[PDB]
Amino acid sequence: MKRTYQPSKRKRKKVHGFRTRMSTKNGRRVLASRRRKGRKVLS
Amino acid sequence: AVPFRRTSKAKKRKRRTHVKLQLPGMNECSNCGEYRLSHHVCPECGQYDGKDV
Amino acid sequence: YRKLGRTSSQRKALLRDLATDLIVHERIETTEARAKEIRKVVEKLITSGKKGDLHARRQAAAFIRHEVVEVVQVKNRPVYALQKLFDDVAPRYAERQGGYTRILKKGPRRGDGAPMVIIELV
Amino acid sequence: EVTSAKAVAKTVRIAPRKARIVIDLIRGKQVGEAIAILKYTPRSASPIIEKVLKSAIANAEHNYDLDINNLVVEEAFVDEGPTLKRFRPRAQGRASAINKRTSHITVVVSEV
RNA sequence: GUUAAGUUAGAAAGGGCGCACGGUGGAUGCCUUGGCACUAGGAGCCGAAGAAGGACGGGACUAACACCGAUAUGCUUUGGG
RNA sequence: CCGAUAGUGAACCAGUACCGUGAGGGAAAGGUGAAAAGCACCCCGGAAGGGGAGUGAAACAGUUCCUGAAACCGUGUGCCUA
RNA sequence: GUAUGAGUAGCGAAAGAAGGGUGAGAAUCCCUUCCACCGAAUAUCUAAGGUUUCCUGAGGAAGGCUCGUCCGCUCAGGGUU
Ligand SMILES: [Mg+2]
Ligand SMILES: [Mg+2]
Ligand SMILES: [Mg+2]
Ligand SMILES: [Mg+2]
Ligand SMILES: [Mg+2]
Ligand SMILES: [Mg+2]
Ligand SMILES: [Mg+2]
Ligand SMILES: [Mg+2]
Ligand SMILES: [Mg+2]
Ligand SMILES: [Mg+2]
Ligand SMILES: [Mg+2]
Ligand SMILES: [Mg+2]
Ligand SMILES: [Mg+2]
Ligand SMILES: [Mg+2]
Ligand SMILES: [Mg+2]
Ligand SMILES: [Mg+2]
Ligand SMILES: [Mg+2]
Ligand SMILES: [Mg+2]
Ligand SMILES: [Mg+2]
Ligand SMILES: [Mg+2]
Ligand SMILES: [Mg+2]
Ligand SMILES: [Mg+2]
Ligand SMILES: [Mg+2]
Ligand SMILES: [Mg+2]
Ligand SMILES: [Mg+2]
Ligand SMILES: [Mg+2]
Ligand SMILES: [Mg+2]
Ligand SMILES: [Mg+2]
Ligand SMILES: [Mg+2]
Ligand SMILES: [Mg+2]
Ligand SMILES: [Mg+2]
Ligand SMILES: [Mg+2]
Ligand SMILES: [Mg+2]
Ligand SMILES: [Mg+2]
Ligand SMILES: [Mg+2]
Ligand SMILES: [Zn+2]
Repeated sequence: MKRTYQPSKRKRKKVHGFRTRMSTKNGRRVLASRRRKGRKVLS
Repeated sequence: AVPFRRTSKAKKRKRRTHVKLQLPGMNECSNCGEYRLSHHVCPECGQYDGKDV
Repeated sequence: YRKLGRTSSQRKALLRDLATDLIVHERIETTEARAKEIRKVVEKLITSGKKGDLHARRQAAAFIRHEVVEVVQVKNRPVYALQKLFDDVAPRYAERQGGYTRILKKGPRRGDGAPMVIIELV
Repeated sequence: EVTSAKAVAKTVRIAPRKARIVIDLIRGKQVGEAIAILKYTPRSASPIIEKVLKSAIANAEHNYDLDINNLVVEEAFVDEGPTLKRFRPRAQGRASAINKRTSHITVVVSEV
């Protein structure tokens, strides 16, 4: 069986990365709401 | 294949009437004078039938 | 005869190992039900040593394993198990008819409660 | 003055039901005979109960000055202790509980 | 004393009820380091002189919290004690 | 107004551990004693753990340690039971 | 939180045997001989992925579907030119 999660370093950073969040009006909203909860890790 | 009612403490204790284990068949060595199993080589004095195997 | 929890191929390969250790070391350590089966195959193997024929030697050579019991400094000549059976163990029992082995009970083993014994060659 | 001595073993890693089956053999017997009984019973609780019974004998003669040749066993019981809770992965993503149970063992020896 | 007829006790492999003594478990009682709702007064912004928020570091031993930033568990000055 | 299942999710290194590719979801966990005075020393044991000795008002307060109910598990015994 | 089912199902494809050693303790740890299994692989490299699992010295509470003197586990030091 081939499962759903096939890890990759580059594919993770270029979809859910930080610089991907900061290049969108709605992406910068995700970091804004994760700072409100005071989460330890952003992106 | 699934229990219908739980088992009471009386019935659970009655069933274990025969779940005991027997007393070993030990004996007394003539030479070293301590307890020993019948038909077995004495472990400590290390002999059997007085031959010191 | 009795099986020993193993298939026909592995049973024969086990009786040949145990029967050879009892020849080489003269005192071994097996379980009770396992020592009551190499009792038969060892005495039937001393008997071939009390004949001494080439025919009997070739027949027993098909059961003994092939390992050096000890090296004799004659020039070094390793001594094999078949030579020990036909030159040393066999002449010892020239007068006794049967029963070249005795079995002595020891007590249960810690790991699995198996009943252990001592089987000697005397 | 003092007529009996005791020893306990807190939090031994054996299930109480398995150790309770060997205790019933040595209840009411002389210490010399009871030690042999635990020697020739091929259970896993024998080396533990044997090591507790000998300890109760030891401080029965060093602390209270009794006789090792005139002792019996009158009290012997096994109590429960803090169980450890684990899991075992079963089929189809489910899990099942496993209880790793401990026990307390007490032996009391006295003159007769 | 034997025979025949008859009558009645006792038992525990184990179990039930009462009591005594323990083990596990964490309720209840007492307590507060933390919260909730408001009153009076103050204040209602920070940033290209680099922000809010972080990464990595600094101790004799340093994994973590707190403090600080290669001048890194602190530097200068003015007052209190 | 609450008093540790209550009061903030968070009285304790809590938006933590854990779950999810991600947005996101999100816990459990307070109390020795007034004072560590936290059990020199002797005995059983490989150790753990015990039995004396000692500190303490209390050790049946001994590093989940104030109080310690119920379910649940045992030992002994007065009456009854094939 | 704790029971009943109950000391019941299970212990996840497979050939081991004996003799020495260490040790409080050995079917399960080390050494030796014999036997058996894979061999267009159950062999040798190297990507992705993991992120210290790698070496030495100590340890046996928990983890290892048993035992363990052992370990991809615990502790302390090292190791990537
Ligand atoms: Mg893509
Ligand atoms: Mg074949
Ligand atoms: Mg599911
Ligand atoms: Mg699955
Ligand atoms: Mg009765
Ligand atoms: Mg307040
Ligand atoms: Mg504004
Ligand atoms: Mg300027
Ligand atoms: Mg930091
Ligand atoms: Mg530090
Ligand atoms: Mg000053
Ligand atoms: Mg709460
Ligand atoms: Mg409370
Ligand atoms: Mg994740
Ligand atoms: Mg306090
Ligand atoms: Mg003590
Ligand atoms: Mg000692
Ligand atoms: Mg101690
Ligand atoms: Mg005392
Ligand atoms: Mg006093
Ligand atoms: Mg008091
Ligand atoms: Mg008092
Ligand atoms: Mg108080
Ligand atoms: Mg308490
Ligand atoms: Mg109660
Ligand atoms: Mg439970
Ligand atoms: Mg059944
Ligand atoms: Mg069945
Ligand atoms: Mg297997
Ligand atoms: Mg051996
Ligand atoms: Mg082959
Ligand atoms: Mg890599
Ligand atoms: Mg290694
Ligand atoms: Mg284990
Ligand atoms: Mg390691
Ligand atoms: Zn003897």
